[PDB]
Amino acid sequence: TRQARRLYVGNIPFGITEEAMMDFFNAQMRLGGLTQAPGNPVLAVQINQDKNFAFLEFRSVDETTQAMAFDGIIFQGQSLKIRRPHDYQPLPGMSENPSVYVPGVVSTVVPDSAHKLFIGGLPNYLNDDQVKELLTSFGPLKAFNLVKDSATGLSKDYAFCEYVDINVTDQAIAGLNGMQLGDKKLLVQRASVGAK
RNA sequence: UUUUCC
Repeated sequence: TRQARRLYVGNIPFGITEEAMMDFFNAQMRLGGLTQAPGNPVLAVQINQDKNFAFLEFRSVDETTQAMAFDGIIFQGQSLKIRRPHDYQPLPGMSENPSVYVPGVVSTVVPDSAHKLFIGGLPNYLNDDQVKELLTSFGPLKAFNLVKDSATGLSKDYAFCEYVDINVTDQAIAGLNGMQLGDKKLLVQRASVGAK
């Protein structure tokens, strides 16, 4: 069951320790009401600092599945990218999708879709949390990801998002498209317009 | 200025 008891966590804060990450996830699991017993659901964390990802190992298949609901949670300003291991395949009797919804957690999986938005020209000093806040001002988000350099972790100055209410899409465009900030000017438009 | 092991 081990492949079904581990998760990839990407975009982790620079310099974070394995025990700091374990404490964070154990606390979040209990605060969200996802822990299915006394004691810690997360048994171990293994971090690769050079490449900036971690793998979490859980005591339970079901608690592993519930933890998928934390995808996008902000940790020291960064959107944690929670994913299955690539060699995971659902088991018999187990369900692969989370039973729960953690309030305020915004998924990082933003599928191409009608009202998926592109936001370009962002100031380079804004982190995942601040950019998400910029967009949440117009309405609650269904999904969001700020694109970062895979080696340095620095922002690439563009993001994608999807609002819960499809009608907020045009309000966010009207509020943000063409806004000038120094050298740069925001481009905010449905991502299909400028995609390849 | 179209999301990264054992």
